[PDB]
Amino acid sequence: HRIRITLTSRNVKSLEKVCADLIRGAKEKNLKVKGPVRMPTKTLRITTRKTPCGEGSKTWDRFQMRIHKRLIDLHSPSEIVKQITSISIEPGVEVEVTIA
Amino acid sequence: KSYTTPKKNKHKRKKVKLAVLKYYKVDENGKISRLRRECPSDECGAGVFMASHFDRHYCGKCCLTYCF
Amino acid sequence: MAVQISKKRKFVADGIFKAELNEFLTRELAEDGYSGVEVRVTPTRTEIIILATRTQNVLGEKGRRIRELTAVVQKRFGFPEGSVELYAEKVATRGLCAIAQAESLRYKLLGGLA
Amino acid sequence: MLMPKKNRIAIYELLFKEGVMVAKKDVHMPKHPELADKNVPNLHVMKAMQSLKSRGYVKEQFAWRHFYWYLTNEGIQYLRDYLHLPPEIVPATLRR
Amino acid sequence: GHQQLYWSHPRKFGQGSRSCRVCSNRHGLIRKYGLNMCRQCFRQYAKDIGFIKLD
RNA sequence: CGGAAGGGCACCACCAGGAGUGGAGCCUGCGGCUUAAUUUGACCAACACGGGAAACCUCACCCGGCCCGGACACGGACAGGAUUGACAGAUUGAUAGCUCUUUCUCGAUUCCGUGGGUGGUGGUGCAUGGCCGUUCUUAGUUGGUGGAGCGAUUUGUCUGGUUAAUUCCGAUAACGAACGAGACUCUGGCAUGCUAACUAGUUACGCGACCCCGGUCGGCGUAACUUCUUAGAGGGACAAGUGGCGUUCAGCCACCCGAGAUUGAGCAAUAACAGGUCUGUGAUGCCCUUAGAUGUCCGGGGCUGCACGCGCGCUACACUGACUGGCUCAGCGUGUGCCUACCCUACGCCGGCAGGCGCGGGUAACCCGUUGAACCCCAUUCGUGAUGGGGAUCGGGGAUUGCAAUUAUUCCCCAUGAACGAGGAAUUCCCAGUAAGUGCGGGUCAUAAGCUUGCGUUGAUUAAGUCCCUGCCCUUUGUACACA
Ligand SMILES: [Mg+2]
Ligand SMILES: [Mg+2]
Ligand SMILES: [Mg+2]
Ligand SMILES: [Mg+2]
Ligand SMILES: [Mg+2]
Ligand SMILES: [Mg+2]
Ligand SMILES: [Mg+2]
Ligand SMILES: [Mg+2]
Ligand SMILES: [Mg+2]
Ligand SMILES: [Mg+2]
Ligand SMILES: [Mg+2]
Ligand SMILES: [Mg+2]
Ligand SMILES: [Mg+2]
Ligand SMILES: [Mg+2]
Ligand SMILES: [Mg+2]
Ligand SMILES: [Mg+2]
Ligand SMILES: [Mg+2]
Ligand SMILES: [Zn+2]
Ligand SMILES: [Zn+2]
Repeated sequence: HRIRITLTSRNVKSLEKVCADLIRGAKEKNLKVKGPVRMPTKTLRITTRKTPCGEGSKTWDRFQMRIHKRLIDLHSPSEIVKQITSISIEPGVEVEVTIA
Repeated sequence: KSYTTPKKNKHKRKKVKLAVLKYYKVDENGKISRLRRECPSDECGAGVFMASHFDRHYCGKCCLTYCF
Repeated sequence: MAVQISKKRKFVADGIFKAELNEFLTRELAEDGYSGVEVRVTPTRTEIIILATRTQNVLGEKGRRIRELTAVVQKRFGFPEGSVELYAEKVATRGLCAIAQAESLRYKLLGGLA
Repeated sequence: MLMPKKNRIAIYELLFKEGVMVAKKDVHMPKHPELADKNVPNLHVMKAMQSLKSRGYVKEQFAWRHFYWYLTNEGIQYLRDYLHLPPEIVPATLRR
Repeated sequence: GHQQLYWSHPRKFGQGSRSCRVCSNRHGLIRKYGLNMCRQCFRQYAKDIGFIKLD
């Protein structure tokens, strides 16, 4: 009954769209919510020599992947949150909802 | 290029004419025994034949060497 | 997942999935105006959308080649049967896709136009 | 290829049932991945369908590390009259 | 025998055990996060993976 | 292009300087020599570069031995058998039936010739694509129509002022535009106001341990809260305000207010080099090789070889120091993998140590981890002696990883104690949380940082300038230069 939702994406604006939509969905189906907690953004950083060969000035790309993850807690039954998570998700955001 | 030390030749398989004939023996009527010993192999009951080599028995499929 | 893959290599694993999917569809459907893909996932099935120009030919006779390369995608990526589905859609405003125009230029050069 | 004809007709059965077939560019697979039942190496599988494509009954693609083979209509002719199969049966790509 | 000889050498570690995910190439791999592809083809496909040059 | 002039600009330039490098040992790379081979690309913009820390693999080089992975077609020979595999025993390195001899199975898949493909880290980067580097980190570049000239061309794109800027004000045979600069994105710095938090906490409150009402606790639980932590939306700074300087335009200096009154990167035009890459590719033209293979594999060796030369670096030459105790502070990150077999580790025991053996946590704001990191701070001992500086070389032993360490992989223990007394000619990087000192993570990785990429931490001397040397941009001028 303390069912938790985690939202994880490479994108920030789509993720926060989905989280605010789920907050308003929980509000319209009339149940309390501990808010979207924001755990720190994981960076995946890659530095590679830009050159295919060996020569050149020794230059380096700095590639990054930002991953945002947020949490929503709901004291509610199961099919309510199952039908709210069956709708209104962007393709970039991964949703993982666990019961315990 | 050139290489003066001679090469290895390919092992040509020895062409033999109707070597299946030498496994059984023939009488004019129904008296047939087997020249080559049979196998207690698990894959083959009594189908394939062993060999009687230069002195001593061997089967090639199951690869079982029966010795003195 | 029981092997329980981590999120850091999960996002680069499905990124590299979308990369080889795009490059596979590029090497196959370059003759027929393959513009791109969009991969969007639900529970128990996953909608993957090829977005191209000549939808009649990416379907084929009766829809043979779409079923053909759904079988190809499932067999190659180890997807369960009927757990992913390929839909093919038309490019809106075909002229602006630099992929499709580079391929049209490539087939003009291969057909022999100056 | 000195191919077990058992395994070659098995690969033809895979190609016919799952109407097209993929494989890894890896001659040193210990065993082929698509089937868990039989015992056929991916080397045998690769050179078998290269023998298929050289006379033109299957068409090839190669992405990153995986061969892709698509069975043409002349190939479905050759495959059914080779497998001695009557024309009521069709591949799963043709089933709708 | 040749069945016990042909690929008899262990591929459990080193350069030749791993290989490039796109090239069958053994040099300049990046194993971090399990990309397992060479750096040239990585920086080819990097924007399609998601590694965007923020700075 | 000028060792011609006028303007400007840059610590890849200089001045004031700082740390040095060049001198020593060692590591690594390159040249040479040597060798069966000690493969090879590159000689500001090569040389700790090819992410190139190669025991096997990589491996391409060398010595040997296997295999076809020579499709497909044509034509042979063939089930009266085309032809795979084969333990003995010899030979061999190998139990490679590789070859010899004796022979058993396999059953149309295959062999034998001719075309033809295929593979190639084989050649050509001076046939190429892609990508990077460089010209070139400066402010440069181009059409349309109009003007000038026969024309190549020019004007626009400029006398002047101004700026980091072809940035603007402004002049005006040019007008209206495009790219570059800027704008932009990420980062940094500031919000006690917003959003909220058992994967972060604070404050209280109640139990618990201890000290002579109060104090300590990173001891246990809950009632408020989000300042600290996380990250979202907004804000916030604009030369805006003031005083001068300037056509009182563009704008410059200073000062109050202020978290900031120039934080750092990314992106980056036209045109070009015969700069690098065919050794990143299933991107590739052509050539060459194609069963005695330049294909692939296995065994071993080499990529490390030392009269020598050069380059990037680490350790040092000590008392501002070494050694031995003690005390007390980080931020990046990463972590059980498709194939893929190898993860990060608390904790309990054993061992001086490297390490060994068990039960546990963690696919991660949860567990390692409150990351108890070093220089640093404090207290000893040493005493200007190649010395308790320095730790090269080298002998003997003990572990770990591997399938295997010998040409010592890596680490541990004892012993050995060299040069090196602040480095000639020359030369590099740099101006604020910067230089330098210091240690920690990623890549490489089975083992693994003298490298590199990031990160904090202690943290300054000097400078707010110039065209002197090295160069860059604009204008004028000269040219017998145009592969300049
Ligand atoms: Mg300056
Ligand atoms: Mg100086
Ligand atoms: Mg020197
Ligand atoms: Mg020196
Ligand atoms: Mg080797
Ligand atoms: Mg080898
Ligand atoms: Mg090649
Ligand atoms: Mg060139
Ligand atoms: Mg060249
Ligand atoms: Mg020749
Ligand atoms: Mg080397
Ligand atoms: Mg010492
Ligand atoms: Mg090594
Ligand atoms: Mg001494
Ligand atoms: Mg200099
Ligand atoms: Mg290196
Ligand atoms: Mg003159
Ligand atoms: Zn038997
Ligand atoms: Zn690659």
